Amino acid sequence: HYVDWRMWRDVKRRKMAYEYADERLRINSLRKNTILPKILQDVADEEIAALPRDSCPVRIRNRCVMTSRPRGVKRRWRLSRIVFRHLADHGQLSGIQRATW
Amino acid sequence: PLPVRMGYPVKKGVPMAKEGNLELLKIPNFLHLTPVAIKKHCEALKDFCTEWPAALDSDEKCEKHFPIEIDSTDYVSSGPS
Amino acid sequence: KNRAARVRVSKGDKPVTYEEAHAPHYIAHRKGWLSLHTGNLDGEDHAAERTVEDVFLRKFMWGTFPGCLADQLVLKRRGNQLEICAVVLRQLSPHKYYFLVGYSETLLSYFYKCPVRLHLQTVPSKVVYKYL
Amino acid sequence: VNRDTTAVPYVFQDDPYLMPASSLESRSFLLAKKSGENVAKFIINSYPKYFQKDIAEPHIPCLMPEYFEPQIKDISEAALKERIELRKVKASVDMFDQLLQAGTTVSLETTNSLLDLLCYYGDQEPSTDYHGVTWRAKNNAERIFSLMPEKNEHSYCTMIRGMVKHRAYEQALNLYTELLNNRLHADVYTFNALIEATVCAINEKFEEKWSKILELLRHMVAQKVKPNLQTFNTILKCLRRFHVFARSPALQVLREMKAIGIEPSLATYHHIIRLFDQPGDPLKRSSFIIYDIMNELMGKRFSPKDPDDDKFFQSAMSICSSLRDLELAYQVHGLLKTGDNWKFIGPDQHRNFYYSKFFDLICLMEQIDVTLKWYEDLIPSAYFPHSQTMIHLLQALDVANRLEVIPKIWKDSKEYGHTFRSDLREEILMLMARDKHPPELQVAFADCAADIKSAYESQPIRQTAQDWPATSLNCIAILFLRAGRTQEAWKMLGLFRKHNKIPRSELLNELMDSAKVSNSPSQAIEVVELASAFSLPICEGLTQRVMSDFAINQEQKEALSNLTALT
Amino acid sequence: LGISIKVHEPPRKIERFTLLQSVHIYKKHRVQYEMRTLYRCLELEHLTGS
Amino acid sequence: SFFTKLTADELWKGALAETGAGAKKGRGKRTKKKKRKDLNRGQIIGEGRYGFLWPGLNVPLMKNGAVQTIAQRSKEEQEKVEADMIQQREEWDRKKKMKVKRERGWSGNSWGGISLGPPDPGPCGETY
Amino acid sequence: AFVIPKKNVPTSKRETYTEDFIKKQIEEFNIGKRHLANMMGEDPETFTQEDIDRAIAYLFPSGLFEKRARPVMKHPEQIFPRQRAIQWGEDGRPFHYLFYTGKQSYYSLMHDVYGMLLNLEKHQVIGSRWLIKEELEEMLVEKLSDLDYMQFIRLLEKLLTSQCGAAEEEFVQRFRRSVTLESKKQLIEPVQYDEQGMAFSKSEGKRKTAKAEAIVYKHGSGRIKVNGIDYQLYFPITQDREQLMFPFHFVDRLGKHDVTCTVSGGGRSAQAGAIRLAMAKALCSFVTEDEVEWMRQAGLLTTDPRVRERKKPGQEGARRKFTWKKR
Amino acid sequence: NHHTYAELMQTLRFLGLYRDEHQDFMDEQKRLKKLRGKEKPKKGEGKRA
Amino acid sequence: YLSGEEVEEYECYAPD
RNA sequence: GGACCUGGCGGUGCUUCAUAUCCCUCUAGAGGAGCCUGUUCUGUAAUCGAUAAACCCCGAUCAACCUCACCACCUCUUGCUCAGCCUAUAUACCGCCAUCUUCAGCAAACCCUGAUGAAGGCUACAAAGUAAGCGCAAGUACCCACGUAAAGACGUUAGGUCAAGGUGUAGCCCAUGAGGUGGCAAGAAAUGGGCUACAUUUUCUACCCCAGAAAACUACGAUAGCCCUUAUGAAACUUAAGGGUCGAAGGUGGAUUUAGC
Ligand SMILES: [K+]
Ligand SMILES: [K+]
Ligand SMILES: [K+]
Ligand SMILES: [K+]
Ligand SMILES: [K+]
Ligand SMILES: [K+]
Ligand SMILES: [Mg+2]
Ligand SMILES: [Mg+2]
Ligand SMILES: [Mg+2]
Ligand SMILES: [Mg+2]
Ligand SMILES: [Mg+2]
Ligand SMILES: [Mg+2]
Ligand SMILES: [Mg+2]
Ligand SMILES: [Mg+2]
Ligand SMILES: [Mg+2]
Ligand SMILES: [Mg+2]
Ligand SMILES: [Mg+2]
Ligand SMILES: [Mg+2]
Ligand SMILES: [Mg+2]
Ligand SMILES: [Mg+2]
Ligand SMILES: [Mg+2]
Ligand SMILES: [Mg+2]
Ligand SMILES: [Mg+2]
Ligand SMILES: [Mg+2]
Ligand SMILES: [Mg+2]
Ligand SMILES: [Mg+2]
Repeated sequence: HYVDWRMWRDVKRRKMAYEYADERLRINSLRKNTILPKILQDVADEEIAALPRDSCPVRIRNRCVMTSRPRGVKRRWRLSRIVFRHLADHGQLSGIQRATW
Repeated sequence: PLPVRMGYPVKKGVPMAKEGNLELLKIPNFLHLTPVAIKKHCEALKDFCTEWPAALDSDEKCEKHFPIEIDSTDYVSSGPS
Repeated sequence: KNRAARVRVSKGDKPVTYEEAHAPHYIAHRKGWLSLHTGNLDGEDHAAERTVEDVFLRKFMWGTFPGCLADQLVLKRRGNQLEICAVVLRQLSPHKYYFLVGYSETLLSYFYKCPVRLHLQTVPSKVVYKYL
Repeated sequence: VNRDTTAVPYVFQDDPYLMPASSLESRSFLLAKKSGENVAKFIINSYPKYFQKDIAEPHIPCLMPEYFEPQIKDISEAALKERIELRKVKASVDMFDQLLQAGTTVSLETTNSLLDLLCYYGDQEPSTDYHGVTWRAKNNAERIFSLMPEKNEHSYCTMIRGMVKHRAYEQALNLYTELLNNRLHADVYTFNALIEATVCAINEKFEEKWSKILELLRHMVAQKVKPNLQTFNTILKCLRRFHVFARSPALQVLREMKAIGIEPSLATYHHIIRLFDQPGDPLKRSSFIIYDIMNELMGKRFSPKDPDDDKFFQSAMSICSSLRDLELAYQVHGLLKTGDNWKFIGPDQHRNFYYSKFFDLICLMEQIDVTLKWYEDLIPSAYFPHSQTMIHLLQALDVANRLEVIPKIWKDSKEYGHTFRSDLREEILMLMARDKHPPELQVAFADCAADIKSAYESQPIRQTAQDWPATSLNCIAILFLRAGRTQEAWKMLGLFRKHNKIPRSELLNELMDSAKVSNSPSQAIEVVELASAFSLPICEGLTQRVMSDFAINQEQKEALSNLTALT
Repeated sequence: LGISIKVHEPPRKIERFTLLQSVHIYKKHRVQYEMRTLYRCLELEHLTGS
Repeated sequence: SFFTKLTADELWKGALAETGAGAKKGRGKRTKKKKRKDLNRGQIIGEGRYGFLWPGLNVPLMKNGAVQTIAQRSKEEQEKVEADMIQQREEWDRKKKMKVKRERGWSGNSWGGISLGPPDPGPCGETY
Repeated sequence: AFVIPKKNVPTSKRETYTEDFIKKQIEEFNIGKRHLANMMGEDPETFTQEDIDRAIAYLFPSGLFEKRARPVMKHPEQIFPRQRAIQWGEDGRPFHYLFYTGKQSYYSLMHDVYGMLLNLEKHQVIGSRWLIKEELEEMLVEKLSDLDYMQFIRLLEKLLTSQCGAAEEEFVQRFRRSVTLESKKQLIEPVQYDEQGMAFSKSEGKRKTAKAEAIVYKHGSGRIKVNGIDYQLYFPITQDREQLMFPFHFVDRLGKHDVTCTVSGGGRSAQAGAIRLAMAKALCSFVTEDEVEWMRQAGLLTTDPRVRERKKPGQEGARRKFTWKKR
Repeated sequence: NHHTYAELMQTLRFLGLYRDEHQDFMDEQKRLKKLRGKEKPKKGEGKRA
Repeated sequence: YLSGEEVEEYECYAPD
């Protein structure tokens, strides 16, 4: 019931990234220092690379929550420029008005 | 019971009457906070208050007896959380 | 030519309400906002969640009171209270309006986990601001 | 803040189209709103997954779905206890039988907790949203009880109380004998139920019933059981049948409560009030029972102690109307207005009865200047009036010679759902047309009579032949004449023939005075023509008046001669 | 209530942002929006916790 | 998605295509034309497929002086309701299909000779 | 007979407010006026229209920028547009002999003025302006063309040039609206005294984003302190110092006053301009009235309104456009 | 949660407590496409077999 | 047109 | 075929105009160089759309995976969905816009002229026009009444967009749908826009304007090339920052052309 299959894939990517966040955080901590032996850090590199690809947070896309538009989105409202304006131009977004100065 | 009108009038027209007036419904009115009500409300809330010590007349006197100041902030927003 | 939220001139037979007759540039000048909350103030959070809730409540009430709404909803939030103020027509029997008020208030209170109240103002007919 | 007198109760939507306009809509609008809430809860509990996202901080336990189904599917004692908390009578019995056949041990406390469930509901399922004697002879409760291996005092107590609750009075007394044969001691709650069974088991004379009860109470003292409020309240509630015989015995119970230390509640006086308020002359006794009961309760705040506490005010007001004592009614209403005592008024049916007897007593025994203050404060803010109180209000205006208010009572009557009440419209018209008044008042009475006429014409019984009473037609016509709207009066004369309603003598005489002023002979003959149809004796004498008073044309003279031929 | 109170108005904040006007292309044509945050500050002094 | 749904007016304005370069100059002709239909016409508030009977919305609130409870129509009793609505829908379509034929003029496609009725009544209560 | 669709709905037309409607609107306003006075705990008898407007702003706070769209509770006379009365009776005869002109009020006025000009023949500026067409259109309660307005004015001027008497002067003044002329004379700051008793004046100045506050002492040696610094150390650019010199030099008072000024915001040049304006305004307290008018006419007492213009979207700058791409 | 919103309002439409004008529109277009012969094929029984 | 063109009160308090 | 009317057009007349505006005049630019970026073309197994004014740092306030809609291979079939489709049609559309508009007109309902032809309807010392409504205007926003924004009707270009979303019509349903893995996106060239330059009103340092040095093959000049480190990330010859090395064209740019009161 999500807008499209692309929004559904991002929904799953956000779910998997939340599940593996702690595991990736702990493994990364081992890789992001010059204190531990390289032999231990090289093993940690392989461990974080073996995790599911969709656990990686860089693959998450901030899409419009109502239209799934991947660009032109305003993060504060999670809406595309088109959907934001439709609500803004009808006075349905509290405190938002056209700017003249 | 007020003949209040609101709305930018059309040419040779008048501001819209209160019946079915959405602009008056959009206003956060203060009809429940008339000066008569506020004064009656505060007369009942006096029993809940305590008296500030008279000895602490000035800020310099407060600093003498109470040298530590603790600042905290509370935030009132609208929503479920 | 600009199109956004502009009812276009016709033959003088199209009745428009005060809200419909004012294009977006009159927002905050001649017409106010249909929802009031703190999410869009500087330093405030959760604007996205308040916005989604407002879009749902507008669609929910449109289909819950089909053919009865005579104007846009006005949504008010104070603390955790959610007040929905609607101008409706006088066609449905009063029993059906009380059923839907009880039904809608209860269903929305459990959906959004907040005390929700619905305030209905009835009008004999849609209030006409001008004939475009 | 105080009550807003211009508004209906807060539960209703403050909108003229959605505000209740009658006592019937006052009840039905709230039931329709409650129905909507039930439909919402039915959906919430049927589809809980849609309402499981909790975004509230702090958590709101009361805005989450409820789960009425057991989640333990193993067969064991700890799984039976779950079905007992959910009050699943059948599932708990089935789970108890299977558990027993398997031979596993079920604790005593749990076996009792199963009886409390069966004995309370009578082995029947409690009502849900959607899927005579009631102590079923074939009942799981009696069976499980017999099969029970070890039985404690609590087991018998729940069996005796359940039988009495379901009206198995005779069985409960028989079981109370075994408890004594087994050297067991019952509790106060069991004794309360046995007192009810002693009175309701068999029909006997008071002296026989009054001797058994005193034996139960003495037994309660032998077993070192202390009586509670419900013990004394059950005695008084059960003595209602005997009336005069129990009047002095009932007062012995109340005096005993005070000494022992139990405090009479509102229910304790409701039962005494009902016992003394038997049909008859209340002045002999009921007068000084209610006067002493109110001096005791004066300035007392009440707390809920008995289920019948919400019936005292309805009972107390009922006697003040019977005694026709308005000072006592003010004290009863004063007690209702002290602190939070207004919450003991009762359900909507009791609230409307209390205010009906209260207001009907004000209109009767109170000055009209104050009566109209209560009328504004009580209606519609407190209750919607019955059509019989509008009449009691008009009868009060008549006695006070303030008839300029009649048009207001008609406007209010319509706003309260009495537009099409026959007894009411007839009363209003008769008072308005009873006597002549100054021209200013007479004009006002004609604006109301016109509005009443419209009500008769546009009735919702219009599908059935319109019933135009004779008095209503006579009064409405007379009011038009006295106001000078003669044109409207002359038109109405047709309705006397259409509905075959006898014209009143006064109406015919006043029509002549309107003709002699207009010097219209034809209209004057139309009057003599109408009275002639009904063969009224005044007509023959009226024909003589018409001859002299009005010039009679040859055609008119022959027309009178035609009526003279009928004579 | 007998509380000493002073009032002043901190400077308002206007947050503006720009958006494309058309659904497709026409980059040089934008719609600009703003949110105005106004402030009032009530400063109470020498009051107890109750 | 629930949030991608629109109102009936929006859907008909798009589907009908009455505003556009097609309708500006009659660039598009309409032997087959989308006709607007009001889909809320015969619909009763409270009536759904499951056949639930909500007291106070689609069935009477009180029955025999007592408040009715939530109930559901039987599978057979609901089929009749559904069939009855389809027949009522075809009856409405047939009532609109039954339109009185007007007499023709000098020819079947000619306007000449056709009566237009009496002139409209003038402002000052004038009639023709 | 046959059917043509009905042309239109009559309600889709301009409305009108009958006399009885206004009469009942005034009863509502007077009852509501007493309600509003009761709401605010004020005496209903002494409740004025200024009190009503204040109470309505409190009870119904509206931030809409256009005041005409805000809640209002005014006397119906103020709210409802003035309505022309019936122009004929029951018999249908118009009241005014110029009814059929369609402009009876305008032509009745021209008729009265033309008649006065004739009677004179048989017998024989700075503070006032002529009313505008929109004010004549209200005295007459009719709509007028632009040439209709001119012809009426040309006829009044022709009446002033004549030997008009007192009766012919009260009439013309009905159409003369006083034009209020604003005083351009510079307001003089008060002369204050410090702890030591030295007379001084204080003023302020703004240039772009720079804001300055200057204290000019009546007597001194020509010392200027800018944020506690000597002006030549604070303003190393010679043009910024020339700006400080301009006010004193123009009135021949170099080396006669001491200045201590504070300036914030803007750049070096904008700050020197703000100080120039602040010093000139304060210096006006110690010069003659004629000298203050000479400083005004030299541009020394006028706040420069020239501030940075916003950039617009779709163009490189406030005015510069993006290159029009080669075609 | 687009699932909750769609499934909640779909359930309410079947219960008769929510009128989905959009869904009603889609239902009429699908109904008139059957009478026109443009019906959805059975899975596995498409035009290509 | 020749096929045909067929596009084709009292109030009470507390009604029943 | 005759006569007339409208529109279009005229290497069509006359008069008055354009105010950053058509020409000249004023200032800084583009057109030449390198680089950044778009487009075209070519290339590739390997998207799409915009594409004279009114496309070309345009949808993108943004593509290493993801995004993604593309290609190759493999896989699934009541499938996240009471399925799905970024499949065709913007010449079926809604929605949101470009353009004239740096306009001032549009126009219902009436009235009148032309014999009741297509058509036309102004004269102020006035001769048939009255006109609601919309636009302009007014008002409001920003620092004023100024300016700048905003606004800007009807209509024109079947203008742009089915790939924002929705949707009519037609099409696919073991595939024109869904998932996974890897991969493409280069430059023989052409061209638009921008950046940095060619230096002395300059270059470097201190300072933020009273200074000392530099100043033609070790000068000015790369934000490019190459090497290294770092930041982000699971993943960086690739993306960004910094350093080292390197020290090129360029010596103020023809016809032409852009912007600014
Ligand atoms: K031509
Ligand atoms: K160049
Ligand atoms: K279009
Ligand atoms: K689309
Ligand atoms: K399509
Ligand atoms: K360039
Ligand atoms: Mg990304
Ligand atoms: Mg534009
Ligand atoms: Mg034919
Ligand atoms: Mg610039
Ligand atoms: Mg170049
Ligand atoms: Mg293309
Ligand atoms: Mg195209
Ligand atoms: Mg083009
Ligand atoms: Mg890939
Ligand atoms: Mg990719
Ligand atoms: Mg595809
Ligand atoms: Mg197009
Ligand atoms: Mg201006
Ligand atoms: Mg603009
Ligand atoms: Mg404007
Ligand atoms: Mg095209
Ligand atoms: Mg495929
Ligand atoms: Mg480099
Ligand atoms: Mg790294
Ligand atoms: Mg070098």
